[PDB]
Amino acid sequence: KGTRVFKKASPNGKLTVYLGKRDFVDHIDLVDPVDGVVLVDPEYLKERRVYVTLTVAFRYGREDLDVLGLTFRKDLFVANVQSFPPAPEDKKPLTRLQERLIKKLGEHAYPFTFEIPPNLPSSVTLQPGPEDTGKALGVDYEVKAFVAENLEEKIHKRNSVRLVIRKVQYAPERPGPQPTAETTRQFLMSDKPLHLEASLDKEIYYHGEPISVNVHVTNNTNKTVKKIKISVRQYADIVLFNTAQYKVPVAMEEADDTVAPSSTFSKVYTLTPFLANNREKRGLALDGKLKHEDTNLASSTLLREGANREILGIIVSYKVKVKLVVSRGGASSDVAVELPFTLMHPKPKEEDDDIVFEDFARQ
Amino acid sequence: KGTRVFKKASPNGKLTVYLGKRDFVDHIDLVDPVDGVVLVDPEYLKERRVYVTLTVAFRYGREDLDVLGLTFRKDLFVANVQSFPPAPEDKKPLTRLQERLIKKLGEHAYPFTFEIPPNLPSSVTLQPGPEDTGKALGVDYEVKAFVAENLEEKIHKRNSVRLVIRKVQYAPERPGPQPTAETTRQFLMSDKPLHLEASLDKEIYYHGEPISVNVHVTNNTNKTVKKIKISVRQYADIVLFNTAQYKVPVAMEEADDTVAPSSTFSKVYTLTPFLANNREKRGLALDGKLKHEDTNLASSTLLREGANREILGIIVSYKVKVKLVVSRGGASSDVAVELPFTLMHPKPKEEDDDIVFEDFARQ
Amino acid sequence: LDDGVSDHSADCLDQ
Amino acid sequence: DDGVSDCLDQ
Repeated sequence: KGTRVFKKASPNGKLTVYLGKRDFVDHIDLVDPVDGVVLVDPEYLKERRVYVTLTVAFRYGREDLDVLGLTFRKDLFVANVQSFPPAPEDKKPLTRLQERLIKKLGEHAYPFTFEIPPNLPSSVTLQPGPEDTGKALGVDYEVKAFVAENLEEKIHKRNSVRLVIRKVQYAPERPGPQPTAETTRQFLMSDKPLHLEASLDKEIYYHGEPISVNVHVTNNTNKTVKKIKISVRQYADIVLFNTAQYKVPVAMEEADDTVAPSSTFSKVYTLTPFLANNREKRGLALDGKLKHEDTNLASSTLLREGANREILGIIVSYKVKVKLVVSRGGASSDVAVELPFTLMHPKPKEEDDDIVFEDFARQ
Repeated sequence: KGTRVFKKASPNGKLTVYLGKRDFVDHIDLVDPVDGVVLVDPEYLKERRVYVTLTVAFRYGREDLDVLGLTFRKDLFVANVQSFPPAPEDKKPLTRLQERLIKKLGEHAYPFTFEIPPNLPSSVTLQPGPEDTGKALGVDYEVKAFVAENLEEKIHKRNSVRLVIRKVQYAPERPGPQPTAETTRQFLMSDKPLHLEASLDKEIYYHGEPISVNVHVTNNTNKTVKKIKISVRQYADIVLFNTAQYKVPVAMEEADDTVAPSSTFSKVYTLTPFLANNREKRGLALDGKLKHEDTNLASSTLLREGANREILGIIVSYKVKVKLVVSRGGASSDVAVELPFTLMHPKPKEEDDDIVFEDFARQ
Repeated sequence: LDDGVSDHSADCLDQ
Repeated sequence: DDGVSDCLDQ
């Protein structure tokens, strides 16, 4: 308990905002609330009020809240709280962190609580580059605290604090049958099959976790498997405005292993999709800004029966592909299968204040 | 002279393929050849060549061209043509449409020709699984033009044009006798015969052409036949991978004619098996996909003694059934015969400029 | 002493 | 309609 609390203050520091976390987990049933505090000394411009707002928007044209550049923006969730003078005391339920963060701080510490409803798109940004006919687009969760009389008043950069948290998505490992796929090929002039079977240890991976592909190849043919190629692909379907389907390998193992004619083979391959490598070039769905060590490869969007597909903005999903490349000595054919999995965000923690400030900024 | 030419282009519109027909008739001795033209832009990827490929394969599991899906594939015929560099040819001469096309399209347009072997299975598709297993399967003819360095390295969506042509089967009418069949019945404690005899026209087979069943009843018994039920059933035996037998009624007429005791009766009934009346009758054994207006019931398989049955994949056959319903007195009876026939694709009409260009895409 | 190609892709739409 | 309308790297 050297408790980390992330602080950001006004450019001219009358307003300062504190949060317990920058990332807020979605456990499919309900999101971690945004419990925070606003520390303002009632002397500056609109000596009536300070407000805090949560905005969830899909944006296209840049990736921030900007005027020059924003070509499309679909609003997905907005919440406005009046944090000075305390509005009617029906949403008094405080949290254990908030109480520390008004006791440790002055009488000028006023809390806010945001509840994100389930089924929103998690944070996502996608960077089209060379290959594309498009520019930055993504989903942001923007917390903005600003002083005003009015709240129809034009907000002051002088008066504002603005900090982009992430809503990251978690799924629990559900056991059962693991992913499997298989195919059988018969090539010209023979009825001897080449059979490929693959399997992943799990369904629900978490960032950084390795994935173990179990491979079985029954080659009854007269042909040799020249190489084995295991790969991970991200597919990101833009569903809003300028639709597009992108596809990007994010892991690749092309081993020199061979299946000789009328033989069989099995080997468990392990590779991990990273993005750390060359920081993704173009077209890759990240869950954050490329510039931050903080951010991952996006998590898979979780779909439901009856779900409205388009208001999710980008549909993100991953598959493993296992390719056998076939030939015989001295126009060569390939036998492959594909297996989906769910890439998710790891949960951080299941392991008189001493509350100590971090400068809210991603590194 | 009014002549239709079908075309399709690569996604990036650089490569364009032209064909005079979508359907290529197998006359038992010889299929009409796949003669076509490719109009290429040397200024995308100038070093690169253009190739065209005919791929005749039996496929099983979600039949399309997809990977998520395919469980079984057997190659039946492949042919690779280097089209843009007019490489030293087999030197079988050019065709009137090919010249008329290069005379029209330019000298950036280069031909390709494929000669389809006789005795290969005609195009056929089928969607199984009534209550048990069995996935979408068929034999399809894919022609694909693509720009590549060499046939070695993989094809990309941008340059590749993929056309699924049809080979449909015709056979001419036969001399000899019509299909005839008969049976006699004597029920318990009567010793009197009921004689059902029925007849067809052996050639009775082009799509749409109706079936004239002649029915003759000599009823010496003292039971009456209540109704007469004639039907056409298609029989489908999957012989590759997951072998399975299907039989589907594709025509019927319950007739309320009755044959009196101690009488005789005669009639022709007429029947037309239609695909319309039977759409997603679990979609068994078409000659095309369900969605295209082109699609008919599949043609009979042509076999010969010693011909390999299993590299046909799907054996289609048709029979006419004639049943007498009896129910005389106070387990009621069936007297039936069945007569088999062949079913073929109708022969196509025998015998600057008017040339009209359509999409290959079917209706 | 080899075999044909192994094509892979899809062309015409379905909405 | 509940009201409507960062990332430093140098």
